[PDB]
Amino acid sequence: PDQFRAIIESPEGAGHVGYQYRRNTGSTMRMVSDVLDERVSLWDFHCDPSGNVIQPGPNVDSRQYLQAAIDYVSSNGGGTITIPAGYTWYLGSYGVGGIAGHSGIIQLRSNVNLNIEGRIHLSPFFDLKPFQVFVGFDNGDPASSGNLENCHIYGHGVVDFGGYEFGASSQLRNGVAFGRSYNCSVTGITFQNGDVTWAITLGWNGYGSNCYVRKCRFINLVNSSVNANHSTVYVNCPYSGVESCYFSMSSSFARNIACSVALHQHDTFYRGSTVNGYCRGAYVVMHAAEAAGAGSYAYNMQVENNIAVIYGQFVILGSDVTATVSGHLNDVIVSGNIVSIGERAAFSAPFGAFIDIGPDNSGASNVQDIQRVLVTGNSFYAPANITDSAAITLRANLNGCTFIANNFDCRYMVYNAPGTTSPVVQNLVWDKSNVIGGTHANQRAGQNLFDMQFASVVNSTIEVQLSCEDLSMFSCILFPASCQLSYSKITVDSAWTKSMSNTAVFEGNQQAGANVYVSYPATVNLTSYNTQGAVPFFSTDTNYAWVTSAYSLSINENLDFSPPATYTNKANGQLVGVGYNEIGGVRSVSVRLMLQRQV
Amino acid sequence: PDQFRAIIESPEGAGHVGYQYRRNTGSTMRMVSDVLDERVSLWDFHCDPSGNVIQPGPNVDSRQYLQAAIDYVSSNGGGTITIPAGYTWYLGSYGVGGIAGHSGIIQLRSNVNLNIEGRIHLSPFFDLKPFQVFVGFDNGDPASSGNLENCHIYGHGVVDFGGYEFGASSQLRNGVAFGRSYNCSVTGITFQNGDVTWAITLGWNGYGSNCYVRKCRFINLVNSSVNANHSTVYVNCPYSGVESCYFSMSSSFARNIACSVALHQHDTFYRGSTVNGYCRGAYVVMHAAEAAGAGSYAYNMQVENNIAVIYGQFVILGSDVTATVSGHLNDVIVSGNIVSIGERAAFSAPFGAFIDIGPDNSGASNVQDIQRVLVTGNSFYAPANITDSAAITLRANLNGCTFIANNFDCRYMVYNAPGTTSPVVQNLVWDKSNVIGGTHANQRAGQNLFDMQFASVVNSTIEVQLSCEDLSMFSCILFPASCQLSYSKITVDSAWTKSMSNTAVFEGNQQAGANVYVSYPATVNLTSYNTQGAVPFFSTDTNYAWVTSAYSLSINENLDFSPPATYTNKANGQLVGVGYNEIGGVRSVSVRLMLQRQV
Amino acid sequence: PDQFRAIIESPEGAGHVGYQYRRNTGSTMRMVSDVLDERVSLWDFHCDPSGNVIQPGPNVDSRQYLQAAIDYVSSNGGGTITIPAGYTWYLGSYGVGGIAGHSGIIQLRSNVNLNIEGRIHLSPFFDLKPFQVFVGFDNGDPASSGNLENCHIYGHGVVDFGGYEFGASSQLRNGVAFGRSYNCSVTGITFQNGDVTWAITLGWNGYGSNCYVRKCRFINLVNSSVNANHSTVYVNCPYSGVESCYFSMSSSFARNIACSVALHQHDTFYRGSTVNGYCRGAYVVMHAAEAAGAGSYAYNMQVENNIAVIYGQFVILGSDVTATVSGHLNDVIVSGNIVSIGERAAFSAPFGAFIDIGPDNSGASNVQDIQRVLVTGNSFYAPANITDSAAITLRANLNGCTFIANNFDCRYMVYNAPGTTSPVVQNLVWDKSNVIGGTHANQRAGQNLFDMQFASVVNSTIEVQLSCEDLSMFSCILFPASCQLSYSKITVDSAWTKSMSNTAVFEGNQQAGANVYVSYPATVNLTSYNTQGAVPFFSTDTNYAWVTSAYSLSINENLDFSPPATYTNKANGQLVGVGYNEIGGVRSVSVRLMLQRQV
Ligand code: NA
Ligand code: NA
Ligand code: NA
Ligand code: NA
Ligand code: NA
Ligand code: NA
Repeated sequence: PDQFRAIIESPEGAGHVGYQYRRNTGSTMRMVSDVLDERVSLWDFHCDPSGNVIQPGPNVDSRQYLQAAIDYVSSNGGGTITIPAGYTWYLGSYGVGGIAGHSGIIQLRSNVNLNIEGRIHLSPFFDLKPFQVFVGFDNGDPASSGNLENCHIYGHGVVDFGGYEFGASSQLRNGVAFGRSYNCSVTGITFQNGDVTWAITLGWNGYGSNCYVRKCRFINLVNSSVNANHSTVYVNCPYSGVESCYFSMSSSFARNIACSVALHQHDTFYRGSTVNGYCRGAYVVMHAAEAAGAGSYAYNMQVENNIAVIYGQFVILGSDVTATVSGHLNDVIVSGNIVSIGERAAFSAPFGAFIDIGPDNSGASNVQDIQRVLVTGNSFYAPANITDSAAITLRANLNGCTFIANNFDCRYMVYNAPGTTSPVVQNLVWDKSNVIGGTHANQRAGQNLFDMQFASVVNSTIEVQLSCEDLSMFSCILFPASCQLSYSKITVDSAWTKSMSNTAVFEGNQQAGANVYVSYPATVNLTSYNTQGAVPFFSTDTNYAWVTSAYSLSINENLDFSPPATYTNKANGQLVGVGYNEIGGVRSVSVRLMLQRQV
Repeated sequence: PDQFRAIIESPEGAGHVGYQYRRNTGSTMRMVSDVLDERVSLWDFHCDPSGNVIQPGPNVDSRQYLQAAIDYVSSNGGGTITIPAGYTWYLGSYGVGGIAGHSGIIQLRSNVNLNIEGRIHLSPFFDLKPFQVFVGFDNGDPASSGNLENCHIYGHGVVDFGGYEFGASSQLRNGVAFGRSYNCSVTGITFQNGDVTWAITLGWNGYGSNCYVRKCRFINLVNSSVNANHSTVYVNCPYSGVESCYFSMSSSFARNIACSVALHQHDTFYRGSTVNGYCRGAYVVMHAAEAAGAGSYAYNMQVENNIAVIYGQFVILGSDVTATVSGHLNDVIVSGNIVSIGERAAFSAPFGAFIDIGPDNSGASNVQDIQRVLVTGNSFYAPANITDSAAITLRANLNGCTFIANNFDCRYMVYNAPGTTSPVVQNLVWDKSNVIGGTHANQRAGQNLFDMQFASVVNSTIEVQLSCEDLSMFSCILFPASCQLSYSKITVDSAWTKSMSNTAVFEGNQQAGANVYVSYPATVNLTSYNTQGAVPFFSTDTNYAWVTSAYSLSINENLDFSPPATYTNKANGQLVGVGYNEIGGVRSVSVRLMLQRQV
Repeated sequence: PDQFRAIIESPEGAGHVGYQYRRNTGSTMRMVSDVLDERVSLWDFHCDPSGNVIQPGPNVDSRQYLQAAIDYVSSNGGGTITIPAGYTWYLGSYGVGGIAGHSGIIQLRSNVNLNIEGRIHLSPFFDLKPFQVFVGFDNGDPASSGNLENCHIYGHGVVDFGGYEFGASSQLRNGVAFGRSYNCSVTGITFQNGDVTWAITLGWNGYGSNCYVRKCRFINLVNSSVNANHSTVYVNCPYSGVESCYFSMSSSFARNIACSVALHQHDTFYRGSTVNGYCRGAYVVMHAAEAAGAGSYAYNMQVENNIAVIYGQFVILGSDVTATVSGHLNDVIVSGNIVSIGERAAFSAPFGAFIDIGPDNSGASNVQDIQRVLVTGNSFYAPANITDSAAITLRANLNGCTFIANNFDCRYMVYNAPGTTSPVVQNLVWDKSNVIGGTHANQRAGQNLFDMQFASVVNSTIEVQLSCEDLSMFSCILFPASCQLSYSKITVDSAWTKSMSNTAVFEGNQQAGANVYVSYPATVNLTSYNTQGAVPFFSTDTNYAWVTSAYSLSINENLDFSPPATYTNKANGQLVGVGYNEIGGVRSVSVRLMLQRQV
């Protein structure tokens, strides 16, 4: 029984000490080691070859120990490994095997969860180098990778990227690359103090399902001019999403390169999150080059109930093609978001927009197939000095987008730069229930509120309603002569428009088209015949051959006569109405009319 | 001290080994067994009568062991039992006592939580039989059952129903029947691989409170033609709800029988979820037969921010009565949802709808009391071939429903089949801010976009606004002669309507009613008197005794004369206006007019 | 080796029993005590000075033991202390040191989380006294307090305030005072059975960040007439919020004093929650006295997707000033909420409102700077008897608020009491897409639906659209003569208005202003000249010098003549139009017209 003492102090000691839960006679007779075996931590693998525990710290590379933990638990069919609180665990080398191709540090495995309670930091070994901290691929070539299933990272802990800048723009950096990922998630974790490309990526070219980021924080993850691009969470598998997250950047470079979320496959969502200091809110794009796993269509895309202060564009819609695949984007909803462009000089960052219809990465504007988008019940505000702010910058072909019950307070409502791209536009619908704010009133000299710089516009509705005066603007809406316009409805409500010289402008007289339905205010000079009694008044100009009716928006300050209340036209392009001369005499008046065509 | 060795290897050994937390002198001097007693797992009860641990597996019935665990922890005032990861735990027999009446396997108890990390599977013993895996009732008769309080099921684990079909349609199958359930929840769990009636039910005929399903997954839970009906989560207690869940079906039968969520009591919600492959999204119904615990009214019902691909109806509203109780439904909000009918043949599944006002289970349409419903900021799409798709199928009495700022792209906006039910309709409001999509343009031969096949319509608003042409439709809106119409506003905007032969149709000339307020386009033939100068034009037809004013929607291609810009009527039903003959002569013209009555 | 037995039974025994995880030869050789040291509970500190464990209960004050636990774990860099299930832990004395100034019981520390699984109760020592159960300040003076970081309270447990009433109204009571709090949260916990001021407060006069309350329950937390005021969660730091919570009160006093949530700093939110029995839903206010930590502006404020039954006001907007600081409120969104005033007598609780623009605490109405607010896609209902119910009670200066696509069913749409405050109103926008319900129809004798009792109104839009008749109302909208009105648009749709004697009323003839744009129905008497043929009709009254056009809303029951379809005016204030006498004769008619000015 020296033997006994010896057994007890050995590593098998706890397997010799009996235990029965709460002294319950119906409970299993076990050994202490069995109960301790119900949980597992990094401390169970963070040892030297003699089995002595090693303390973590800035001069200890914890990577091989965490790997051994994950490998072992994997072997038993899964479990959760805790990364203990009250310690910082440094990683100091790359991983080996399948994740080496991805610059991987740690390889994730199916059914093995990590509960990160303490902090994981990157050591300076990784300064100026690429890295992907957690990698769910098992092969250098992702196309020959197996899947990562049922892997969850959660807890109150922290992944800190050590503040190192990128060494070259062509490098990639990631926190969690889940890979071909099914039922994987990240919950509760703070990712901070980096220059990276993404914090988390979900899926790989459409392969994956049911991947989620929830209640995480992403802080200061861009810090250098070297960083080519950033999207904090990249969602590349369907039935996946980001909710209730917090995203914050403080670097100037983030204002030009960083986006909070990229949704790239069907049935994906971005909800309930707060963003500050980023260039962009979310990309919603079907890339043909990423369509292998879930088809060529991004549909059922939701961006809802977010709060953002950004410097560029809130939501960016896109689709593109490759030699063998064509991407399509449809069935999108953007709702309940409250968004503002932060304080900045005009033109000092990418052009401010709530919605951008962007060209593809090669700058092409004639590849897109975006339709059935609903933008509703959102608020948007840009400070008065930011010339480059729009409800929508429509810079590439659009096959449909519907706006209802939004409140836009920025420089333009609809915009595209002239002499850039000439988008083909179908089914753009701007309902009268969109409220146009007044922050930019008096700033619009030389500018058109809806600046329709497109190749063509068809099956579209623009119902302009102002809610305060802005007599600085050139017009409420303007179509250049190069824009064709057909089968559309364009109206300008008269409220706050009485002193405007131009309300709607059709530089190619496009409002005359057979299936164009318009109404807008204009000032018209009329002259009557001399006849006492019922008497016609006629416009002095002959520009009104397209008008179906017109009615007065002016009071009559005369006693001895009245001009017609309503007008029709004549073949020569004059307006004509019947007024009344109590006393005879040729009359001459200037009257503000509502001009109507087919409405 | 042989005695000592003996004690140590006994089940009481760990109660003899001292422990003090982190060697802290101010900490409690305890024994190892005390610390191990702070947690509990199934392994502590999964033993034979000699106390030897039994390994789970396909030929071990784990049921009695889990029951013993729950019973014991219950006895101590609660706790959380872990079901360990890396194992599959099979259930192989029914439970006994109070849950036998409910085909129960395991009986839940108050304050005893289950942390399901591994997998629970059903053994073939249950093939072709009913079952309810977890049951919170303590009595065969639910009316004499006590309550289940503070019971939470959570973790990353799985409940797998083993793929067995129902044996007969009259059978029921459930995952979690919480019973008369207060402060109970299911979080994180995957329910899969079944033919069941429900995965989870919350409450019992209104008794319960604060029950929630969050972040769960429900996959492939209908698989046979035998299954009579399915609702994945049935919410039958108030102050309860489903959020951020995922629901997926792949069976053809699911497309005809399955609904994701049923909300059956007040202050219930269904939010932030994704649905694919189901017939229906949510039932929102006050059943009089289920009104004992929380009253006869379902109010404060929320369906928001969901994503769905379904084959039948997205939200189904209802209420019914019994001999002693009348159910009422009011104060409902349906918002922010993006929903589509999946690819399918017309008529191949239940009639496609965003909203359905359904008859009761016996098919009665004259019992319902549904009002104060708001449907707003939703998107809906059905593929062009699906004739059987509507924004709303109004098949039973309706006391109110309001639509604002939605985007509906399907075959019908408002529909009910003729010669079926004749609903009595009050307070149906279709605001002008609803955008009508164009996917079904050219498919509407013989059909009315708003097909008002009701007994009567009162206090209703239908403001039709098209956003593209569809000249295939018979009319935009049609009331048959059997539909009474009063104290209502019906308008058709002229945009895209110029070539339509019929815009609004009142087969019983209902637009003449004293408190009917209408406007719509029509083509009218007029003839003038020969008089030079101001001259009247009169309609050749006498169908316009109800018109209060009309105005031109046509240009005047003549020089020598103009027709009136505006018209009123005369007792004989002619229109009359004053135009102008520059030169005398009887004129005859066909003009497109906006007809107005009291607007 | 008596020595060995002795060591083993000592507190260091477990540090002598070897363990190696799952017998894995590559795992660390540790001792049992090392694995037990990975977790910590209250039981590790709940002992007498001899180290004997003390059982909790009503006659044990657990406070010093919990404090020792938190202090010790703090010393190691953090961790999570469990408060065990199956026990109730009573607190019975105040804490000492820095939290004594705040009436603190327990002092929270950074990185130390509490997992509350059992119940924490207050002992009667605290009856009639102030208390703040958990306090994150480390100093009596909060301005000299350090921060509380990374502190999370979570679990399925309960904080029960023991039902004690306040002893005096000047006392404060709190559950969790996080203090200057950064990355702190409360999840899953039930707070119940009290008379307190707040359950949880986040931040201190703007200092803090990333504080959240989620999935908590707050039940019956006001119970006496002594309680001065209550806000269940007070959010006083930015980037912070409340989601998916449940709030319930049953006391009469709660209906007059209690609010569920107070949002007091920028980038804060209140979402997805259910409220019942409270006076108020949420305060959204920038208090100048609380602007030290995060600036003078509350912006990015979100209240969305809540469900509420309240007795007073749902959302209350405010801002105020101090001698050195001016508070501002802007960029607010209120969306998707479904709210009702519970059953109560008129005037029996604070005035019912969806939105209230409230004066400051000293009652001043001329300090506020509230603008860029969007209220959209909400539902509101008050029972027909509650005279004191409004969509918005506008009781203090307003610099902007926009309403779109809401459904309001209550007594008033816009209200302020006369002869109280005279608010200055700018940029109030009431879009036509707001649906006005009919519950209060026939109850509005002597009342104006939009009762514009303000000093002035500018840059505002009120588009009234009824959806049923209410001939009991005095008018749809009324401006008293003391209200100036300019640069505004005020319209009343004619639907359901044909029998109204007054539609819009301008008691000071304000609709004549140069930049006022109006339209509304009126009945007008006209008389014609005797001339056969085209013939003028003139109004008998001369009140129409402001009218720019008018058109008929009446049918013509005559054969021998027709009145004009449209009218203009003359300098003397008569209307004039040209009709037609088939046969000559002076005509005299009463016609319902739409009067238009500049629209
Ligand atoms: Na759309
Ligand atoms: Na062109
Ligand atoms: Na309604
Ligand atoms: Na009928
Ligand atoms: Na606004
Ligand atoms: Na005044």
